[PDB]
Amino acid sequence: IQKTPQIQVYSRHPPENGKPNILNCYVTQFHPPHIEIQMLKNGKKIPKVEMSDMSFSKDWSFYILAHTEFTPTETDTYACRVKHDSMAEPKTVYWDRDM
Amino acid sequence: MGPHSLRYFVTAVSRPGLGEPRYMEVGYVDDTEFVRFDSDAENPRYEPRARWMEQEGPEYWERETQKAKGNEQSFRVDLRTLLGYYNQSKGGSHTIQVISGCEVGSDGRLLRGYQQYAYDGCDYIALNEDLKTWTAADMAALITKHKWEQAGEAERLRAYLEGTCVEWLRRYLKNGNATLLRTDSPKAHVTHHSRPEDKVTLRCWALGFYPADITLTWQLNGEELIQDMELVETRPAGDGTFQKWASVVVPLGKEQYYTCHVYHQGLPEPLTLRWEPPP
Amino acid sequence: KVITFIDL
Repeated sequence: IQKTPQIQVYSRHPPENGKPNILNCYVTQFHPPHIEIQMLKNGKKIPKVEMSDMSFSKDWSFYILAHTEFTPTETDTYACRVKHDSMAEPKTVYWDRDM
Repeated sequence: MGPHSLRYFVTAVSRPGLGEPRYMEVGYVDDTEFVRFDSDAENPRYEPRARWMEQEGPEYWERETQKAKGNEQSFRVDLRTLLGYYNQSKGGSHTIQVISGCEVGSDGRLLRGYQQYAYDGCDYIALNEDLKTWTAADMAALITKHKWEQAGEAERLRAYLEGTCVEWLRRYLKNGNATLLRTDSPKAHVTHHSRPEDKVTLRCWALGFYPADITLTWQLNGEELIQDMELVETRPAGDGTFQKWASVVVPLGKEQYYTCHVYHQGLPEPLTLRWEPPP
Repeated sequence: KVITFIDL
């Protein structure tokens, strides 16, 4: 039985244009543990992306937090793309400043 | 300071063609990670995940490491055995997970013991509440069950639970006590959103809190709007604290008829807020 | 302290 990843994309701090922050990609509720997470800036992959240690919850599903450093701007688009066995194609989630 | 718990979350995942199985042991005190063994490192050792564990000396770590390496071997055997039970190929990757531990009361006495296994995301076998019988989830699990009943595994577990688990939790709780009682109250605020229509979205935010447990509600003159509210799963800020929000869609001009309530253990009293257009 | 696991 496989479980489809749930994803949230958001900043550590309240977004301010031109002020350094941290962008997070929180991936939960998936199984198996193998997963591929990429963070994109204007459609292009971001290279330095730290990954936290992996953990699992009471329902056996795994969860992990991916994060990268960034300086939000008015027009830059950000997203998180997840590749996982439970899904036909990779799931891309866009960052919403108000979410 | 009432009920407490000490649990180990174990993971063994086969990686045919890429190397040896990945093995991890992660311990929790009151749902707080305190120790971790990860076999995918240098010369794998048990490590402190909370500064208050650093008080335990060299002996402790060496003995916990050795046990972890032995556990790793046992799980490697388990992965092989389950291919046989389920007639599965040697080329596929599979996962075994365990949750093992205990929960005590304020008096230090055992309230409940856990020893539950899972294969590929599904329950496999679990030690019942009585600490004497096992619940098998499928036919493969029945094999282990007969085997474990015969060996008296239940008795070995009850012994670990009532003694070691329980006794070590007490130790852990008196070195981690102050730390585990840590409280970071939320800072809340309301944001206002609109896309040119006759509706607005009010979003209530709770930032910087710890622990994770929290409740956000939107009220329409005393009535909780659970059915029409949108809300995210509490998430980690990445700095140790958590975040969460709850939004509601209200008619343009009626913002002042809605109130957001924030309930968290670190608050003297629940927070009450409304949309507040800036100076 | 974690328990020592046996075989399935």
